[PDB]
Amino acid sequence: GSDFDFLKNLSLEELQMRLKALDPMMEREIEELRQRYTAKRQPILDAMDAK
Amino acid sequence: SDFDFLKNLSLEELQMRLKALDPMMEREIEELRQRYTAKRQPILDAMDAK
Repeated sequence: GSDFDFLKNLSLEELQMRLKALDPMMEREIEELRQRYTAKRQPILDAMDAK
Repeated sequence: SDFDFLKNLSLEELQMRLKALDPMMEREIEELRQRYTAKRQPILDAMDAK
């Protein structure tokens, strides 16, 4: 990403492209985070069921 | 840690370990969302300045 000072000099169509790209990037990041925690929970969950 | 360690702990200890992950996850998700909202603003402002 860039700062406002650089962004303001981009075309409106380039800006809309940049704005739109944030959404799947964000969705990818949160998905990875959720999977990261699922993976953390799994061995604890199994350990509880193994008793 | 690994299942081979966790399997030897009490049910109460394991439940505590599960519950401990919750606010950590909550925090990191909120940080992720704030970072997205942040990234949007200078682009939105750049659009409105033109």
